[PDB]
Amino acid sequence: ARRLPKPTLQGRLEADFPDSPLLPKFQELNQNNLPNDVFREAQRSYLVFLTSQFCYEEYVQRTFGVPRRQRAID
Amino acid sequence: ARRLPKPTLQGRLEADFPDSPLLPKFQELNQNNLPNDVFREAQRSYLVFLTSQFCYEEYVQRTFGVPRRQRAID
Amino acid sequence: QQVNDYIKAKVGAQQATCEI
Amino acid sequence: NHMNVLVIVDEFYDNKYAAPVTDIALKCGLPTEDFLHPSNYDLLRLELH
Repeated sequence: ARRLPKPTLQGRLEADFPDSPLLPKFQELNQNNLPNDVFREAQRSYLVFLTSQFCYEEYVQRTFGVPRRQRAID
Repeated sequence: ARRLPKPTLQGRLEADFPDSPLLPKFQELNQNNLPNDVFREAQRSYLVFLTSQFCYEEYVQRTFGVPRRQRAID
Repeated sequence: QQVNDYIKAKVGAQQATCEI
Repeated sequence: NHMNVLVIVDEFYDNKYAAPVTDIALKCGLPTEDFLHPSNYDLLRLELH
């Protein structure tokens, strides 16, 4: 019927950091009259889902990227 | 009947390194009505036999005398 | 019934009898 | 019939249903104070020497 108290989690983190990638993948948030703060929590959950996906992809690339024989000729 | 399963062994060593002296003494193996997978495993086994042979010669040629009498002048 | 057969195996199936 | 140990091992465990323990292990399992008991007469009467 309910959940935990929400943590602190302060600030609009995406707006202070436009330099990072994956923000064009973030802007697809339609609002069918959702209130002004549960939309922010939805955006935060979508952002942490995106940064976990980006971190998992970069870890997959860092694990398939082992020292090869081709790169050691330098 | 069967053997152990084959281990991973990623890559092809003769694809990357043409600079060892073992390359022309490898190329004489050719398939004759043989699928290329077992033929490739034959290449791998011949390559590992040749590098074991070469490091064996490298050992026995540096260990006839690891010291020598002739080096006293220089 | 197989457990019963195991039990009847692992124990027995004047002499001064005694209950417990 | 052939000299290769791995397929000898794999031909013994191929989803084995019944795993009969040897009688020698059944002898050495139990201690002495029930080895003399008449419940273990099936092990006792083949212990002769």
